[PDB]
Amino acid sequence: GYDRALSIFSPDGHIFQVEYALEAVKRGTCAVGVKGKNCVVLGCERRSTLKLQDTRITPSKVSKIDSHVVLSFSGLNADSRILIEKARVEAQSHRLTLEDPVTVEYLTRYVAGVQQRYTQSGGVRPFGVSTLIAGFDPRDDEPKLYQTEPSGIYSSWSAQTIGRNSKTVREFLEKNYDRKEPPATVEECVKLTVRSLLEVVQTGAKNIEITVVKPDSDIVALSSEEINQYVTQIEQEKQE
Amino acid sequence: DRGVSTFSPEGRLFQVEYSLEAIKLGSTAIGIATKEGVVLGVEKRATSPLLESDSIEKIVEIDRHIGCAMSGLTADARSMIEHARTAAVTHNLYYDEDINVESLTQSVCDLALRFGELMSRPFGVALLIAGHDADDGYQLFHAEPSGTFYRYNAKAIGSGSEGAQAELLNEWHSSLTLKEAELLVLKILKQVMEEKLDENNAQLSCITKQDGFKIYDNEKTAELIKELKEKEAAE
Amino acid sequence: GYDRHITIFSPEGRLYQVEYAFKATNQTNINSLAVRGKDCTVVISQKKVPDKLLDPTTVSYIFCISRTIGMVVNGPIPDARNAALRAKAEAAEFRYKYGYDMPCDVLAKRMANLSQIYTQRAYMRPLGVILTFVSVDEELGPSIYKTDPAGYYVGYKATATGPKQQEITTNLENHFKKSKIDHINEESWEKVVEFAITHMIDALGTEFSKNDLEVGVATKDKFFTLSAENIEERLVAIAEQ
Amino acid sequence: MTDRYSFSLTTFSPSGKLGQIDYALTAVKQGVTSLGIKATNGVVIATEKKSSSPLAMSETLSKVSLLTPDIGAVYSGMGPDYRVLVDKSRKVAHTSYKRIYGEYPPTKLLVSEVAKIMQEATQSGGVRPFGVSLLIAGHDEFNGFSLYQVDPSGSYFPWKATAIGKGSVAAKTFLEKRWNDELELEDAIHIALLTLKESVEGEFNGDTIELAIIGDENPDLLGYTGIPTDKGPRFRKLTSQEINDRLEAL
Amino acid sequence: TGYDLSNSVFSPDGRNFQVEYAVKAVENGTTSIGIKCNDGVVFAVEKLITSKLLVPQKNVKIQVVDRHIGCVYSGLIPDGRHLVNRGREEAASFKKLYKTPIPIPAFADRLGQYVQAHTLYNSVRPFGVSTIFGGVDKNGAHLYMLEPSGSYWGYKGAATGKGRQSAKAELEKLVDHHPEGLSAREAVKQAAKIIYLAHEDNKEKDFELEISWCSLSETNGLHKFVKGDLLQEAIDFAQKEIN
Amino acid sequence: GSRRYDSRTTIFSPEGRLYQVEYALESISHAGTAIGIMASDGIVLAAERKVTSTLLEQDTSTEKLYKLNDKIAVAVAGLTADAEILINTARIHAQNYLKTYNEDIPVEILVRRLSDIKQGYTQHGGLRPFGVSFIYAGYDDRYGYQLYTSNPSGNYTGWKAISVGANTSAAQTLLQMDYKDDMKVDDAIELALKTLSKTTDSSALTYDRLEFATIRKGANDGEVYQKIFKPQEIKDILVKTGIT
Amino acid sequence: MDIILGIRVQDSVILASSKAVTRGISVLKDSDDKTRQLSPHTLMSFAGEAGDTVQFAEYIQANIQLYSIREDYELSPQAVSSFVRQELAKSIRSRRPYQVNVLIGGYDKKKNKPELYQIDYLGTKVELPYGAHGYSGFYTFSLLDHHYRPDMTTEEGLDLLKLCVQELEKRMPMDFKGVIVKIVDKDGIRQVDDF
Amino acid sequence: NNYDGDTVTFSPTGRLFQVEYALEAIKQGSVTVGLRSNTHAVLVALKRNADELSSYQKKIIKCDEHMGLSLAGLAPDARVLSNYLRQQCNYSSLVFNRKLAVERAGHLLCDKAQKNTQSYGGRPYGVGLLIIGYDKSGAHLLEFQPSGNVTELYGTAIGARSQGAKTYLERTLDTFIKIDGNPDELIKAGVEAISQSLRDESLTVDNLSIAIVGKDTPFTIYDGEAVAKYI
Amino acid sequence: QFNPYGDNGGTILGIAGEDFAVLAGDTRNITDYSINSRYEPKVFDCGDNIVMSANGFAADGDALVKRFKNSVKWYHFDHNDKKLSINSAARNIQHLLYGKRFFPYYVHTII
Ligand SMILES: [Cl-]
Repeated sequence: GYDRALSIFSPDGHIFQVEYALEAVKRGTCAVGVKGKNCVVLGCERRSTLKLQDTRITPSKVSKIDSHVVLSFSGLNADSRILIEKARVEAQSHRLTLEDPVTVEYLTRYVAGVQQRYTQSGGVRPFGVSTLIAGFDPRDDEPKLYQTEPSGIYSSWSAQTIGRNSKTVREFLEKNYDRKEPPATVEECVKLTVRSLLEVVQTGAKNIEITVVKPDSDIVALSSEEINQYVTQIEQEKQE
Repeated sequence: DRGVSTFSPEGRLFQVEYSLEAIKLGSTAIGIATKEGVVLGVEKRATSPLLESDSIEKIVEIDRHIGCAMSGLTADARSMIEHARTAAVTHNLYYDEDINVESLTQSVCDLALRFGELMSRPFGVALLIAGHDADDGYQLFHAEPSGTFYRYNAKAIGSGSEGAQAELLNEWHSSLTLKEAELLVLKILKQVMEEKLDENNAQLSCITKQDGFKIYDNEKTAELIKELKEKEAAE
Repeated sequence: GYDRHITIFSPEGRLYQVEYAFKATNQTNINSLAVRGKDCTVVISQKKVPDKLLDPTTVSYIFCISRTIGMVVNGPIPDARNAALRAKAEAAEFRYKYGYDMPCDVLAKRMANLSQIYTQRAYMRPLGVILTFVSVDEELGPSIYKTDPAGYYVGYKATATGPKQQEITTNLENHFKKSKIDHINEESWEKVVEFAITHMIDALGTEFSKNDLEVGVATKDKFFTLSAENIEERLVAIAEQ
Repeated sequence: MTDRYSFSLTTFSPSGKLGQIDYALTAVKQGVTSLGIKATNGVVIATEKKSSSPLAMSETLSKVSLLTPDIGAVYSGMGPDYRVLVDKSRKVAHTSYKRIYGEYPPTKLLVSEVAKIMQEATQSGGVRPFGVSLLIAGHDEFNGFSLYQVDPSGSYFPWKATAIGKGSVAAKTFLEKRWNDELELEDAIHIALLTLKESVEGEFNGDTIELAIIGDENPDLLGYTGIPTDKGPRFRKLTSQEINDRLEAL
Repeated sequence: TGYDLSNSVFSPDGRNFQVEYAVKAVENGTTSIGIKCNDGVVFAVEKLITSKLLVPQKNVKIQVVDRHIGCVYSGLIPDGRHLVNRGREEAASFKKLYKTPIPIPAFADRLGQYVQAHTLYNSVRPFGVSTIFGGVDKNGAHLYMLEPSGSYWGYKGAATGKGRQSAKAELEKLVDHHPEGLSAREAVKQAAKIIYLAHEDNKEKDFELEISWCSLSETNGLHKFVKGDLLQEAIDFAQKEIN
Repeated sequence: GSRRYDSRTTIFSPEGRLYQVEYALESISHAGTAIGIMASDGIVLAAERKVTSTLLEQDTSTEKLYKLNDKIAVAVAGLTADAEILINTARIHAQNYLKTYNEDIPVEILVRRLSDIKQGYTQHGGLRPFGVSFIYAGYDDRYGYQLYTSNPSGNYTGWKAISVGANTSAAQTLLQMDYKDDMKVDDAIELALKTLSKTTDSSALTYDRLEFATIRKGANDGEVYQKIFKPQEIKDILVKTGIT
Repeated sequence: MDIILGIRVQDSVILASSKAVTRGISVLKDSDDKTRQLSPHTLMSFAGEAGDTVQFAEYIQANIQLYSIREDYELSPQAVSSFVRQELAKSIRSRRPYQVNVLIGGYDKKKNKPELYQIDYLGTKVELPYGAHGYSGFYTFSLLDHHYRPDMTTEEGLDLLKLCVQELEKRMPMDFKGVIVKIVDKDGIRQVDDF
Repeated sequence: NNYDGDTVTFSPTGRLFQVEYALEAIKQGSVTVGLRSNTHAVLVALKRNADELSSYQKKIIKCDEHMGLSLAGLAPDARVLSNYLRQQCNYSSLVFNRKLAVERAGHLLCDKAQKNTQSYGGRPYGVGLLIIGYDKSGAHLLEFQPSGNVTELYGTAIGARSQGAKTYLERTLDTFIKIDGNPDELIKAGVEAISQSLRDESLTVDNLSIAIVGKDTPFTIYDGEAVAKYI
Repeated sequence: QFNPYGDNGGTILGIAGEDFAVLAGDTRNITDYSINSRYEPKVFDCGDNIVMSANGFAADGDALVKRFKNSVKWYHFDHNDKKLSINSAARNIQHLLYGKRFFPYYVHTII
């Protein structure tokens, strides 16, 4: 079998294949996560270079791993499917053996572990994907939001963004997100998430996707018109 | 290109030497061994204020009598920790006893040189392994990706290590109390860290014979930081 | 330019490692010749023992593959013995599986196929040898089949191999143009060996003693090599007319 | 030891070219000309027996090969590569078809199997592509007579008539002027001999030309009588004398 | 160029340069020889005394295979040991299936094919030794010499290592002056002389002589080391000839 | 050893791109153009054969349009031999699903499976990727008529109208101009042929240079029919739409 | 375990399963639920060898839940039953086969029809208006053959089921400690808590 | 140069550079001495610390009751090779009820090291070993190189500055070989030998490591205050 | 049919005192009604102040004692010459025995 060490150290102590995988993430469409007091919102950018697209059937950017946890990503689309499938299988395996659904931290730790493994195994390249994993632990009302990257490191975030122009939207979030008082309602959280994407997106039309996750497996994706109403209200307050 | 297991003209393995450079870029970790216990402390180094810092886990329990702190590519440490935990538990299963701290360290270090064309590269992380056993008392070890491990009275690893080690050279003596060691780790971490040290960007832990391995609360560490500030202002 | 190191195509559709294996074939500086009689097939080869410390009885490039099949090799002795051992193993296995002696042309095809694989698979190098197989086949009669590092093979009325193969080939061509038959019209193998040695002397322009030659003879149901004294008797008969 | 070449030796270059396949096609271009023509009641395939030495017995080297009783093959390019492909093609006709369905494969499907083998030598680890192009002629009950070309990439195409190798460009133009959908087998053989004469330098006779047909069933070549449904092979290699007879009416 | 960077690659000459480089390691080694006598074979080797701290007679170089074959080599000593280990496996499997001890020509090809196999791939390195070996079987005495390429022939006398040219010349004199043959006891004496004479190419350090033999009359066709009085007698004969 | 000759087919560039995937896409841009158009009452697949000959046996020839099952077909752009390897795997996957669940495989599940196979060759194994892009035309009872595309990276997307192969930039602009949501199959047939007629590198678009297929519920009642057009039928539809 | 029954009426499928678990000499439990929900509108009851029953049922449940998440879609009862049949047909030629018999009761939301499938440990599948495993059918089928109508209400189905259980309690030698009854219809799965 | 990329490549002069580079790792290692009489065999080793807070790296490893070694170079490689020796000593005792001869132990170490010098993918061992033992033919001392070369000696030294100790032993050869039935005097000779390799630093109580095996003496290692008697 | 087991007889006895312990056994070895040996030691000093006897099928008994003595040796190698305590030895012997759960050592062991 093909055993070639593709991920190796360089004289300055860098693993370039892992670092180049991060450059693939930089190219991917922007993804953002914001947790309120009783919810988490995942926002995603859709590049409008592709019209004549069939939006009914085209792969959506946010994926349910279980009924209570969701995963979004920035980077190689094909690579992300492999991580999503593995995470979904592990979620069902956990329910089968522990008789309890995965915690958000456990699912994050698993996906991050798979990513790390692909950085020191022979004959494989690292995933060109960073992920945002959000949801609620079983029988818990505390919001959870984690981030993973190609190297396999992971951490928890009050709010975070990944992908192209994520430096700009992180700038916005760092001055607009208060830890002592997070977005108290679904409305406030969605509004802050749409606002953060409007710093980068272009037209607020079919370019912004929004998914809201609440406790006890309550997950819903907002439609074009619902998001369009947030887009309308934000700019009418801005004209002042 | 060239083999992953190649020797340099000086008789050193290229990949091992390069992984040591990655560890130099890692956040600082410090350990101090006393006759009352061993203290372990780390710099958390969050990349952004929106990152919830209590999710940064650079100090980890291996068993009740053995703790561990890391510096470098911290994702690489996860399989090393998994192996260490498995080895500690397996020995207890086979022998109805605690494993020696040195034996645990040796088992972790056996993984290090298992790379080639086994894993595709060495680990990019260094570990400080601290613990207690009945035969050799309180112990602190430094485990490297070369497979070598040294025992230390005190040791610092990561980006601020050589400045910290010089400081540990002057401060350590064989009569240090546990309280004195805690303040000493805080003092030296504060010296080498970029950002100002507080209970949210630094973490303390210890291992004692009585209570075992414990990660300190942010409230407990905050008091020790206040105690440090006052005694430095006392002269 | 790693297309020259392993067996992959060059921009001209050539395999350089195969071409260089053909060049290794002439490293021993030895010439061989094969001809067919009515009842036999004869192969002769030059024998050179350049060191006095050598045991001359062990210096040989003719091999007894099976009872019926003989093989002469042009190329270095390590690769020659590699091919010899494999041919012996293949011939023995064939007899075990199919219940009859492996034909000369079938063994040639099998060794040619193995050689073809070395030209297509990168991890294996070509053998730097040309193999001339001889026998008196029970269906086809006297047979000469020759294999090379490209995996090519074909039957021959007669053939020659080595640094001076062209001189011997043309000499043989001219004889068969006169006689207008595909073989040496002679009853005994002794006279077919004499024909073979005579025409090698003519083509190379050199005289031979008993220790300068190596001879293999195939008849119905056996292949054998001649001793120095058997060759001497052959040389005496050539000189006496 | 162990084969440590587990990686592809054929890869895409910046321009999108697969170098090793292009170079294999170059080797085919240097090869001796071979052709095929399809008639209403048969198919003919032909090539030159380019003898490497006059001491060599060129009858022992078969450029036109029977794959099944109703399918034959000819090539241009590297001879040894062709020989092993004929071995693999003969075996796969049995292992992946005859041992399953109790009958020989139709021409198009055997071609498909040979094509797959050639494709894999273009992607699998530690190997180079085959340096040959094949022309495969055959007949089967439901598809009738057919003729196919297979290239080093593994691509294959059906033809009414075509040529490959050395003088293929000129030969294909010659075939375009002469071919029609009303040709009888004897007419196709006549055209094949006319076309092949243009690319041959030296001797042009039954001993230097190799020619075979896919035509009527030959009960005389079956080897047994008694089963009405078994009527014999449609593949037949023409003799040296049969070729020379048609060279007088040339 | 680049043809010499990888084993099994043919150069435009039709040469395997990696094998030719292995020969250089052989030529760098100490001198070892072999002499075929009337009813057996004698092997001798030069052992360089690098220091006084080397224990005399302890670091034995000549190796036995089965009970009737002796092996000596020049070049990389570990490579030679690896080849003898394989030879011992080949001899054991032959005797297991066929009962009779492996004939010397049969044993020669087993070593030959194994060494040749290490010239077929780039994933292995050629052997850095030339091996002189032989013994007595049912057809009499046999002496062989095997090169890094896998090439081997039978010999009347053989030599390899740094002082091979000197040794070869001495061996050629013995072949000419004794067409009828040499006795086993004579061959031991002559072997001692030739090693002492060949030591001129290694004259900086002093050396230790080591001799072994297999003879039908003297050792019952078994391989034995020359020891004690017979060794001293050969050393005295050798010292007398150099003065 | 062997490392010397390894091209390393599964590595990132400094910009975070996959060399071999990018180069395979370059190869596909020279292949004959294939077009898919989805209508309310069916799907059209139209594709151009590459510079042909008069001696090519067209009526038995297939290089562009392939049947995966009774409900799903594909149009190919790239290496035909590479495509047939993947096509046979897809045919097997469809039958595996039918055996397991006793229902025809949904279109997207088949598409995802083939796309994952393509992905694997870009991440592990050290082999070259498949130089193929597919247009999938299919029907199932969940989403109805569907069009997808996949490329050597293993990425796939859904479309109302799409092109692959040569001159996709020009083709996509022409499709984007004339496509409407309430369009019917007979209108889509015309659009596909008109688009090929304008984007082709040949002098004129004739029957012998085309492969054509429709997937219609124009099958008597509650079922779907695949129609791979014959040479004479391509000739007739060219006259009907007024191109010849 | 022991008795499992099923009946498909106009608008629902009803599954009845015994509560007893007996380990040789003693009845260890009298409240055991011999069923697993595979999807919101599909229920599977089971009986056979100890351990293998729950292991097989939970394995199937895990697989259907995995499919549901992957596709965001509920498989039809027919599709689920075919998947289960193949797993048992595979198992019967294994080193150690699953000794498990199942009934699958599902409501098809596409066709708006209840469906009942009976599958034994060999992988023998049949679609039925009513079914059973073991000796349960020997006592109950004559009653079902007489009274069953395809247009029965859920309440009428429960009443016919009560008559079947009463006949079992009369003529069966083993005490199966009553049955747990569950209904599968357009609104999902619910348990009848008084039976 | 162009021929040092892997162990499977000879240079044009017939050298193996990867093996030579592995030999270089031994020269960087701390000094260790070996010497023997007719009754006893002794190892003396200068241990190296990382700094003043650190421990001194152990140099001597026990392989059996009658055999053990000292190391210089890559310590993990010594652990692999000493583990192999422990297994081979153990196999000999379990299967044949026989203590493994020191000479045979040397042959086994040679062959294990050789395989890593002729194959692709692998690397040579980066450590040198001094093996002492007492078997059926008396006291023995062996020197192991990762080239595969194993040599039996009266005395020797490996590591940095080992040449000074080696010359001293070459002078004292006739004296220390005669120290029979006196373990303390043989160790004294070894401590005096290793002293000829010291610069700037001297032998302290946590610096010095001594091992001994003999006629009625199991292989035992002395560290700490147990070597103060010899300082 | 081949029977891999046998019975070598013998009787052993272990008694624990306040600050001492004894392990005793008879020295007779038998098969069926024959005496193999009148003195064949059955109780063994295994090092670290531990004594052991595995009574029953003597081949399995010798194998187990041999493997435990070996385990003591490797415990010293792997754990810095730490003394193997009696409780640790007992747990270790359980794993030696259960490793052949489906082809057992036909013995009754006492330490
Ligand atoms: Cl073959």
